[PDB]
Amino acid sequence: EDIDPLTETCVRNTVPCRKFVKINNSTNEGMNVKKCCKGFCIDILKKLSRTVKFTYDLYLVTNGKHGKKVNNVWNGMIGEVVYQRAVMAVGSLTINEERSEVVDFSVPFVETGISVMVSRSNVDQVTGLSDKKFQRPHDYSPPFRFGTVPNGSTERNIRNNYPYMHQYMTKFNQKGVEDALVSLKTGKLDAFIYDAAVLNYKAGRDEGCKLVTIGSGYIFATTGYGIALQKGSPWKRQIDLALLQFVGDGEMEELETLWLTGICHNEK
Amino acid sequence: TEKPRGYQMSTRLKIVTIHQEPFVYVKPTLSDGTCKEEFTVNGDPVKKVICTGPNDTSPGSPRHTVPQCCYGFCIDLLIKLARTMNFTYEVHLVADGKFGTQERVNNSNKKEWNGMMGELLSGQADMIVAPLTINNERAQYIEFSKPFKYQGLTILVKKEIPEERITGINDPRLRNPSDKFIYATVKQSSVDIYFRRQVELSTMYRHMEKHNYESAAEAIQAVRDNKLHAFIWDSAVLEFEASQKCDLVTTGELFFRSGFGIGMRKDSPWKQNVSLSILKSHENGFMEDLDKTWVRYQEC
Amino acid sequence: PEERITGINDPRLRNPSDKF
Repeated sequence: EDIDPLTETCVRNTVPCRKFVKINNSTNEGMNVKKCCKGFCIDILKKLSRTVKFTYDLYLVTNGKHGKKVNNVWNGMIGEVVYQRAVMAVGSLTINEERSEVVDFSVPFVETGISVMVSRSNVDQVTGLSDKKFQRPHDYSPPFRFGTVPNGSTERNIRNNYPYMHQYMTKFNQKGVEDALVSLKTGKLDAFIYDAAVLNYKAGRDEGCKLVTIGSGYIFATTGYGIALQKGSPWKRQIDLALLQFVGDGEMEELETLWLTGICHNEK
Repeated sequence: TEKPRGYQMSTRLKIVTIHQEPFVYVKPTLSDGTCKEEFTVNGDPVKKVICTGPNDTSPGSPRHTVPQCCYGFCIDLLIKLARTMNFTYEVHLVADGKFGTQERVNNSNKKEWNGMMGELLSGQADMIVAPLTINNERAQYIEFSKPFKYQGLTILVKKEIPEERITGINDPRLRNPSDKFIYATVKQSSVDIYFRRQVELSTMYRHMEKHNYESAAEAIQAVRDNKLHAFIWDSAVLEFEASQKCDLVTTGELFFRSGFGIGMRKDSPWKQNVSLSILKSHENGFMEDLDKTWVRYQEC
Repeated sequence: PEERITGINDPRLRNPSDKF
């Protein structure tokens, strides 16, 4: 968000996060604007910082989004931590073996995984991951649309598992998460594969709940989120035990109920 | 001439575990002493290991460490882990049976990790593989690996033949103390830690405190005999037991949702390799298949 | 079919919507 004109420091319900903004495109004018932002992970960060008494001057990532081993050099938050440029990478980060091999992780707190986003235009629709249809879809009806994005997490797993589905899915590539949803609503897209948690959140507060995920709470590649940490950093045990205590005492559940709640979802 | 080293790693791990109905089956060996009659529904070898546990489950007896026959989900996972690494397993069952909590030694005041944890704090230790839970107190003493299956609690109440069963623990009928049916915790472990964690549960502790049993089967048979209709345990075991015995239906929400884990001792070399292996097997999808071919079909 | 809204305690009244 941006600082409101009235008492222009920030709203009393969030934390200032500095960021890098480039004026226009050609001009590399790096006016490091001061703005304040909220969400989910920041709440856990505040709670953790209260119980571990450490200060922080956090900044957004500049080049690229998420992380990828592009030409043996990583961009995004992974590139920062792998270069010892910024301890902690709090955000929606998926646990992966290559990621774990490169940079240490902590234990998860919120579970998620691969989910299938196919709904009824007007008995489960597909209910199959290694199904008959999406294993050789060329010679079965007109080909279905795939929701996928370059430099992600699900696409790499699908490619290394069976590239043929990835080979066809390279035909359809989206730019933004809302772009794929808009195309699906407009009819240009039919199926979307992405992280389970974000798809669940989007479908929960959908306007009218016209779209329902393919499976009734079924996941394929169950793997929770986490926070990246510098290899050998003297923070692992403290933060790990702290958030284990947090999940034990039910603060995470309360925060999920307050935040991770849909519009209709179960209200049917 | 070469200087030796204090490193051999001994490649001779000896794992402990716990009997579990859907996870680690136990049964006495055949009259021949060698297990036989191995066949799956789909058609495949049934791998079973010769585990050595005391057959005298009752406290106080001529403890007979007879060679029993055992298998199950954790055994398959252990076999796969032994295959991906290179060692030999000498698995033997638990001597005591309790899941292991923190308890002061009797006739004293010092605190020791009784039950399962004692072995890991003793010579046996090694690479315990079992439906262990992840808790703050447990994680303080020893170290864990990444979970392989997430399961909440999902309290089970015996299904009736008009249904006003409690929806959520905070239900005023359940939250406030009652006297019709009494809550059961079974052996006071892996749940007692959370119950002592929250004082709100300590408000209603008395019912669960003075009526919890000492074994999983005892609580199951008490529920089946209508001694009580209240049972709080791991989600996976409850779901499988409700499925196989398609007479009772588990109704509950997902509260205290934490996955299982693989136990370990202090600082041992296998930790990083085994964590990488389990994560890779999870990414490979092999976990999904071995879950499929073992526990996805039970009666209904 | 329509339900009585339980004030702000109603989650629907908790989350504003364009039609509300």
